[PDB]
Parts: sequence; C-alpha cells; structure tokens
Amino acid sequence: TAPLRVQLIAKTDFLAPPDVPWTTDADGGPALVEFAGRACYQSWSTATNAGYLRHIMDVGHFSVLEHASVSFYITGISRSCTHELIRHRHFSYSQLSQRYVPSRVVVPPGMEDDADLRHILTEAADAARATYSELLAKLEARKQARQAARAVMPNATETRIVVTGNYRAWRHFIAMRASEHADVEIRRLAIECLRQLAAVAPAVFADFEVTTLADGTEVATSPLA
Amino acid sequence: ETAPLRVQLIAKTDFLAPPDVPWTTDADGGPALVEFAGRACYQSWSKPKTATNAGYLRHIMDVGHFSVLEHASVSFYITGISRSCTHELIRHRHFSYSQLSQRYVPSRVVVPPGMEDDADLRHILTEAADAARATYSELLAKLEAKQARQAARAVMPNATETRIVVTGNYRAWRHFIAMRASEHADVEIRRLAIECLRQLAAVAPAVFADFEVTTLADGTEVATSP
Amino acid sequence: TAPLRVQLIAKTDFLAPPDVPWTTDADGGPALVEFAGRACYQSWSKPNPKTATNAGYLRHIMDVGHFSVLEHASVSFYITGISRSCTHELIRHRHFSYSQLSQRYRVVVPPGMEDDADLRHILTEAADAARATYSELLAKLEALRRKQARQAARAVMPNATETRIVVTGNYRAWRHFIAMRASEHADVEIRRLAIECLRQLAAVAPAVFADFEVTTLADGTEVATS
Amino acid sequence: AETAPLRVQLIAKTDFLAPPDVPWTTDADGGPALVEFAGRACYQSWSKPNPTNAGYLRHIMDVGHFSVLEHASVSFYITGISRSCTHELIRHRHFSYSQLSQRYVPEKDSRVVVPPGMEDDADLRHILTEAADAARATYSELLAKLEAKFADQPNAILRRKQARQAARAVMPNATETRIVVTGNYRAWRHFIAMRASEHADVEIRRLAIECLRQLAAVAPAVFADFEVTTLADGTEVATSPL
Ligand SMILES: NC(=O)c1ccc[n+]([C@@H]2O[C@H](COP(=O)([O-])OP(=O)(O)OC[C@H]3O[C@@H](n4cnc5c(N)ncnc54)[C@H](OP(=O)(O)O)[C@@H]3O)[C@@H](O)[C@H]2O)c1
Ligand SMILES: NC(=O)c1ccc[n+]([C@@H]2O[C@H](COP(=O)([O-])OP(=O)(O)OC[C@H]3O[C@@H](n4cnc5c(N)ncnc54)[C@H](OP(=O)(O)O)[C@@H]3O)[C@@H](O)[C@H]2O)c1
Ligand SMILES: NC(=O)c1ccc[n+]([C@@H]2O[C@H](COP(=O)([O-])OP(=O)(O)OC[C@H]3O[C@@H](n4cnc5c(N)ncnc54)[C@H](OP(=O)(O)O)[C@@H]3O)[C@@H](O)[C@H]2O)c1
Ligand SMILES: NC(=O)c1ccc[n+]([C@@H]2O[C@H](COP(=O)([O-])OP(=O)(O)OC[C@H]3O[C@@H](n4cnc5c(N)ncnc54)[C@H](OP(=O)(O)O)[C@@H]3O)[C@@H](O)[C@H]2O)c1
Ligand SMILES: [K+]
Ligand SMILES: [K+]
Ligand SMILES: [K+]
Ligand SMILES: [K+]
Repeated sequence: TAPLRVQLIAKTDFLAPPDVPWTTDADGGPALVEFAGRACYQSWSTATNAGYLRHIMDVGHFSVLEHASVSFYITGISRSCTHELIRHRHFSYSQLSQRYVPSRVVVPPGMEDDADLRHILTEAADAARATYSELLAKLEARKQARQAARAVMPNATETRIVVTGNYRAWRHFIAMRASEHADVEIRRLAIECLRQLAAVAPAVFADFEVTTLADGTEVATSPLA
Repeated sequence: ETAPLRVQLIAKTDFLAPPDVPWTTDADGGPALVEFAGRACYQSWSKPKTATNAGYLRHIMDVGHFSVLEHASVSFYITGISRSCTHELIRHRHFSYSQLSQRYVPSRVVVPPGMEDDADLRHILTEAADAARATYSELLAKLEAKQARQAARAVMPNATETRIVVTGNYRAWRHFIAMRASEHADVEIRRLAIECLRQLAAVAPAVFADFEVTTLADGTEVATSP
Repeated sequence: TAPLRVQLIAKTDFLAPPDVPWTTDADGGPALVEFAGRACYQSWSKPNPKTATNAGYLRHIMDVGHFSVLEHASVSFYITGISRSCTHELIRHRHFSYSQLSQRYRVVVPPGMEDDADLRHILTEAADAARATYSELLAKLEALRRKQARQAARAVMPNATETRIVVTGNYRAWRHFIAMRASEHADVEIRRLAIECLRQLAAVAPAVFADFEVTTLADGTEVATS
Repeated sequence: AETAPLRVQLIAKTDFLAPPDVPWTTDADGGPALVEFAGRACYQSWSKPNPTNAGYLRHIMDVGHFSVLEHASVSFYITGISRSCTHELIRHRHFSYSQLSQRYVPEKDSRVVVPPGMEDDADLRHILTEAADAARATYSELLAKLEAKFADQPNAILRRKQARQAARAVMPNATETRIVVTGNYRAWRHFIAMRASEHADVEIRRLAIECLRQLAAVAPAVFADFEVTTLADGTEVATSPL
C-alpha cells in the first residue's frame, strides 16, 4: 500500500524591472501578480502586497492570478482519483506510464480504518497481477501488449503525477474538489494542495477556510469562489 | 458481458448564410461555415483557383490557416470503450467531454483489440471481471456494516466499459486523428481514431479526405496525412 | 459610419441516436445538452417529472451547477459595425474561436455620441484626415511584398475604424462573456454587443439564457445580470 | 508626440525545488531541470546508463514528448509595442496577458511606436508624429465636449470614464501599449515558430526574435533547434526543422 504524498517542486522566480518606480513587501508569485495588476493602470505610486491581492480578488480581477504557477509531484494517488484530476483544463500533467510495472495500491480513505477491508483489497490486487502475467504470456506469442494486459488492474492501482497550474487554476481546483460534493480521495488531495499553496502564497489563498466535518474529513470554502 | 466499440455521430453544424453577404458555395453545414469564416478575413465574397468549397478548404490547409477550422464542430456518443482508453482520450485539450459517472454500476467489459481473436484470453478476462465484481459486493456489504460505493469501486478493472459524449471542432479532430491513428499509438485508441475518421470523412470529405488509411500486416489500420 | 449588426450564422444540428431509448421535446443545442447530461447517468427513461421536459432538465443542470454539459452546443455570429478597440476587448476571451477582417485589407460611432451631430462630425472629419494621411504614407512607402507598405501605413488609422468578425463559442463560453461584458463595469460598446448576443442566444436557447434579465439604466443604456 | 522603442524584459521564470527523496540529480536548475524531472517521472527513470540536462531535453524533443515542456514558464514585461501589434499577439491562446488599459492616456504627450519599415525615413516618421499630435488634439476637443454634454447625467465619476472611453475613438493603431505576457515553454516555441517567420509582419517578427534571444539564454536546449538567419531586406527570421 502507498500513502498520499504531495511535494511542491516548482514555483515562480520574480525579477522586478529596475526601471519601474515600484516596490513591494513580497517576492515570487505574489509579487508578480501585484506587478501585473499595477501594469494595467501603470499605478506604481491596498498599499501592502497582501492588501493589494485582497483588493484584486474583491474587485474580481482574477486574470492577474494566471501569471504565477506552482507544480507538485504527487504519489500515492489512485488511477480513479487521477482520472478525476486530469478533467481539469488549464493544468499541465505528466503521468506515470501505464506500461510501467513495479503491486502498489492506494487504500480508499474510508477503508484505511480496517484490517479486513484492507486485506480483501490487497488480495484482490495480487489476484489481478497474477491474471496480468497469465494474459501477457498468452498474448505475446510486445510493448503495446504489456499495456493491453493491464486491462485487469484495479482502480486502486497507484499512479504518480506531475501537476502544474497557475494560481487561478489552483483556486478553481480547490473550490470544486475541496467541497462536500467531491469524493473523499480527491478532496483529501485538494486540501493538501491548498495547505502547500497557502505556505508559498498566503495572500492568494486567504479567502479559503477549512472546516473539519463531523463525518471526519475536511472541506474548504471561500466567499469569492 | 463484453461490449463492442460503437461510435455514433450525434451533432454537427447547421449553417445559415447571411442574406446580406454576396456569396454562395457548393456546400452546406460545417464545410460551408469554414469557407465563410475564411472569406470573412479578406471579404473575398465574389471569389479562380479556390472557387469551389473543397478547393477553398484544401487551400486553407495547404497554406496553414488551421484556425478557420475551429468554427465547425462534431459530437460523438461512444460506447464499448474501456475506462483506460477513455483516460488516454481525455488528455486531449480542446475537446469537451461528458462521461458515464464513476457512481454508475450496471458487469460489462471491453476486450482489448489484440485479444479479440483469442477465445482463451476472452475467457480469462471475463472471469477476472466476475471475480472483481464479487469482491466489489463483498467490500460494499462489509463497508455498510455514496462513500461506501466509492470505496468498493476500488477493485473494478481498467477494462470496465464506459460511455462518453465527445465534442470537438474540426481542428481538434484533425489533430486527434494525426496523433492517435499512428503506429506508435495504443491499439484501442487507434481503432477509435480510425472509426471517428471514417465518419468525419463521411460528413465533411473536404476537411478529412486528405487522411490515407492503410492496413498493417499485423491487421490494424493506420492513418497518415501529408 | 457603420451600425452594429450581429447575424447568427451557425448553430448545432442534433441527430438523436435511434438505439438510445430517449426522445425530447426539443432539438439542436438544447437537445444535445440534455442528451449529454443524461448520458452521465444513463437516465434515458425520464423518471423525474420536474426534469422530464427539455427546459426542466436544463434548468436543473444549471441549478445543480453542472455547467460543463453546456460545452457541447455552439453558436456562431458574424458581427459587423464593431470598432477595432471593441474587438480587441472581445478577443481577450478564450474558449472562443475567431476569424477577423485582416490587417492587410467606415467608422463606428461611440454610443454616447450617436445622437450628437456636432460630435459625430468631429469624429468623421478626424477619420477623413487619418485616411488622407494613410494614403500619403502608403504612396511614400511604396516608393508582392510591397504590402509591407499597407501594414506600415495602417499605423495612423483610428480605434473607431470598423472591423468584421466571425465569433464561435459553446453555450458555457457565451454565458461567461455575457456575465462579464453585459454588466455596468464594462464600456458601452462591448456591453451593447453582449446584450445583442444575449437577445439572439435567448431566442435559440431560452432555458439556457433565461436567468439573464435585461434592465435599463438612467442613460437609456442596458445592462444584464443573472 | 514621442516615439517608444521596443523593450522586452524577463520578469519571471520557474524556480525548481528538487524533491530530496527522489534518487536523481541534474546539472541544471530552474525550468530546464523541472522539464527533465517531469520527463523522468513518467517512467521513474531516475538512474542513468551514465556517461546531461541538455542531452535529456534533446531526447524529449526527438521522441516528440513536447507536453513535458508545459511545466516551465517565463513572463516578459513588454513596452514600446503598438496597439495593432498587441492585437496580433493576444490571438495566441495558452498565454496569459495583462495589458495597459484601453482607457489609459499618457498625461504629458502622445506616445507612438514607429513601424519598422518607417524607421529609416525622417519624412515618414514626421508625418506619423504629426498625425499622432492631431489625434491627441481631437481627443481633448471631444473629451471637453463630451463632459459638457454629460453635465446633467447621473454619476459624474461614471460620466468622466465614459467621456474618456468615447474620446479615445480617435487614437491611432501606432499608439504605444504595454503588456505582461506569460507562457510555458511549449507555448513560447509555437509563438516563435508562427511569428518569427517570413509570413509574419515585421513588428511582431521583431518581438518574437527578441523573446527567442532571451528564452535561448534561460533554456538553451529547449530553444536550440531554432536558427536565426537574416533576409536580404536586413530583417531576421527563425526556423526550426521541428
Ligand atoms: N505517460 C503518459 O501517459 C503521458 C504523460 C504526460 C503526457 N502525455 C501526453 O499528452 C498528450 C496530450 O496531447 P497533445 O498535447 O499532443 O495535444 P492536445 O492536448 O490535443 O492539444 C493540441 C495542441 O494544443 C497545444 N496545447 C494544448 N495545451 C497546451 C498548453 N497547456 N500549453 C501549450 N500548448 C498547449 C499543443 O500545440 P503546439 O505545441 O503545436 O503549439 C498541442 O499539440 C497525450 O497524447 C499524452 O500522450 C502522456
Ligand atoms: N460524471 C460526472 O460527474 C462528470 C462528467 C463530466 C464532467 N464532469 C465535471 O467536469 C468538471 C471539470 O471542471 P470545470 O470545467 O468546472 O473546470 P476546469 O476544467 O478546471 O476549467 C476551468 C474553467 O475554465 C472554463 N472552461 C474550460 N473549458 C471550457 C470550454 N471548453 N468551454 C467554455 N468554458 C471552458 C470554465 O469557466 P467559466 O464557465 O466560468 O467561464 C471552467 O469553470 C469536473 O468538475 C467534473 O466534476 C463530471
Ligand atoms: N486574418 C487574420 O488577422 C486572422 C483571423 C483569424 C485568425 N488568425 C490567426 O489565428 C492564429 C492563432 O494562432 P494558432 O491558433 O495557430 O496557435 P495558438 O493560438 O497559439 O494555439 C496553439 C495551438 O493550440 C491548438 N489550439 C488552440 N486553440 C484551439 C482550439 N480552439 N481548437 C483546436 N485547437 C486549438 C492548435 O494546435 P493543433 O492544431 O496542432 O492541434 C494551435 O496551433 C493567429 O496566429 C492568427 O494568425 C488570423
Ligand atoms: N487592462 C485590462 O482591463 C485587462 C488587461 C488584461 C486582461 N484583462 C481581462 O482578461 C479577461 C479575460 O476574461 P476571463 O479570463 O475572465 O475569461 P475567459 O478568457 O473568457 O475564460 C473563461 C474562464 O476560463 C478560465 N480560464 C481561462 N483561461 C485560463 C487560464 N489561462 N488559466 C486559468 N484559468 C483560465 C477562467 O475561469 P475560473 O477562474 O472560474 O476557473 C475564466 O473565467 C478579460 O475580461 C479582461 O477583462 C483586462
Ligand atoms: K481556471
Ligand atoms: K487542436
Ligand atoms: K468559459
Ligand atoms: K501551444
């Protein structure tokens, strides 16, 4: 079995143009966003970065968020969870090839509780791999064949993925997938991205707050989204 | 228990020429709209080497004006496609999709193309699917003793049939075919691409007839365009 | 001078699949949209009375925020009597396809000036002078590839110069354009364009565009909001 | 009137933070290192046959896995670009833009961008700046008249904005604008392919050649396949076999 890991692997380096009479108390993506917004009116003379970013989002000028981007390397995510994930446009993805073969399985969050459920699951995964080898043997009598014999692998099979999005795309991913209407695995992932995103871009994600349900899981909601 | 691939064309363009523009052409529908949009850039309504619709469309493409193709679109309803093939399919930007919900439970499996002529493999596959389903019901019962179903769904194989409405403009279809109807493409997605092509060539020959379909010695078809 | 004209030139042609056990009291885009939404759950029999009409189903789709299903249907307009600066603001919207009157090829009067003959005459005279300048530059610049001259000479043409455009989008993209551009915060020319598109869209797809209400302001200009 | 030269400033690029737990290192940082990491993550190919970042990137290009290039991005602040050239630029999707507001009118004098084909001719340049001055004069005449005509209408703040919006109807194509443009490597490669060619008009061709210069510096392997050649007219073009 494999646990969810979300690692932040890239963010924006910001290099302020020396000839613009403007400065700010921020660096990186948060600084770039303010610069871009101010560029629209050449308003170089909401006087803190935080307050400027707060204002931008109140006034609904969200396109300025698109200039700054963040990438994560995500492991311990199920095939079915990634299928939901890649439905989002305005992200770029690089995913582990289906042709690749180590059985690593991701336990659904509702089942992580239980030894019997967990055992039923890994057993089923072992049975699938056994079938995979049987299908491959008879089939090859070659590289595409390998991919095609993975017809038998379960939804819970682990995959790994590099995801990159601008701040605007991340905020929409979190608004959609960290709600009660989303399944628990992608919601779990969405809350973990938000956590890491707030560490690098607090001002950008300040409007999201996390509510821990009685049900046990966490949800994220914003008045702007 | 096994579901064959079926691709059904469900939508295309209804073109309505504006009366106030001094132009007609030997075409209707999507191909007529594409010519209209191309002509709009220069107001070349009165049109002599590109004065037919098919000639005009070929020229647009020869000269690399592919954005004019974006105005016309086609939708398919696709059944008998594996969950795993659809995962490859939805990596394509510039399409719109509506997919059979994860939370749907009929067991129906799609046979990988290279396993279709093999009775032994067909049987190993369908028995596998029966075992996964048995396991689904065992997990689900024990889990209850929406979320429970989402959790039990963890054991369902990649070969499980899904169903999808896919909508794309001609430019998007042309790129999908180029990419997915080649040698290097996975067999299930390649078969889908050649089926889509066949039907697209039927409704809009001037846009899609530049694709040459050839059979490989292995039995599968490939499409290539100059 | 050139007045605004918006002509609907293309819309979706829907072909229901005969092998699917479903009909609806609509056709074209609204029918395609309903089919796509229903395909997600295979809800072909229409068990719910509230959504057993096309309008009812579409209303529910949007209440429930399933806006991605609107992406399947599209509408194209041909737009004339639109200034260069207004089209610049239009083409900022992504998820649209455009074909615009070429740069290698009449003024539109600002709506707040339309009733004032003195103001209109100041503008047309300025446009006349600019056009004189363009001719003087064009001649001096020429003194095939000698279309480099026209590219350079256009430097003097004003914002108010008319352009022409074919715009295609799906219903989801149109709804967003209207919501952003039909509000008071947008300048009057793009707002006027958004309201006219809304009118024509609500005529073809009422259930999809009904929630937009058009109100009039104190200057005799219109706004729309959902 | 005053004339603005083209200035393209790189204001942002990718910062790459290697995950400590992955058994891999490379001889690069930033965007190029991220692209390699993402390409290797597809196959978990952390260890090498053995005996460079630039070699891996060429491999990625040569196998046509261009989607891996989408992970790294660069942003430029561009000034001294005409409103017409920016109209052409923003047609490109897969970029994000923030542009000087259509409203903005420079307080001190008109700023215009001379078409490159006119750069070497004092008479042509004078006709253009004279035209630009006459448009500004018309602008101020229209604005004052509009503000007068709107004197009794409600919301005087709104009326000022609307007066400005209508009056700018006369401003020419050559008017200077400024823009922040952000794209991933894949989007930049296509912008260069399309706009650094013979077909492209000279003002946008100039811009694309300059973006290329600065892109080639930050990521040489990603942009190496483009070759710049000068035409008989003294103008540069970039082509790639890819
Ligand atoms: N191991 C895996 O399973 C794996 C992992 C990662 C990626 N992938 C691949 O990713 C592919 C997606 O297909 P595709 O990208 O060729 O075509 P696509 O998504 O259909 O998009 C068509 C074209 O639009 C452009 N484009 C789309 N999104 C862009 C973006 N975000 N930034 C810059 N340009 C963008 C590219 O054009 P131009 O470059 O010509 O301008 C692209 O060729 C799949 O075929 C899949 O094979 C696979
Ligand atoms: N079985 C199912 O439950 C099922 C089936 C199919 C799809 N889906 C849903 O599809 C969703 C994908 O997310 P999403 O589309 O909200 O956000 P998204 O893909 O992350 O895209 C972000 C935004 O870009 C705009 N957009 C993207 N592509 C567009 C297009 N082709 N035409 C017009 N506008 C476009 C929309 O903005 P605006 O509209 O605000 O302008 C959208 O909200 C998932 O949330 C998933 O739940 C579910
Ligand atoms: N007369 C005029 O002034 C005029 C009028 C209209 C348009 N245009 C032209 O339109 C061009 C836009 O550039 P471009 O589209 O080639 O590159 P682009 O916008 O930079 O997009 C890059 C690639 O993404 C794909 N793509 C983007 N949006 C798409 C969509 N809606 N549907 C299908 N594919 C899409 C295409 O790839 P693939 O096809 O390879 O899959 C395209 O080559 C401008 O360069 C301009 O010259 C000019
Ligand atoms: N000086 C100026 O006034 C100035 C300068 C530059 C730009 N702009 C603005 O840029 C605007 C463009 O409109 P728009 O972006 O609202 O809608 P859009 O281009 O029509 O696209 C529709 C939706 O798709 C999503 N989207 C599109 N491209 C995206 C991307 N690259 N990254 C992440 N998400 C993306 C956003 O949805 P979600 O956030 O809901 O997910 C957006 O609301 C214009 O309205 C203009 O006001 C203004
Ligand atoms: K977004
Ligand atoms: K495409
Ligand atoms: K949209
Ligand atoms: K691109």
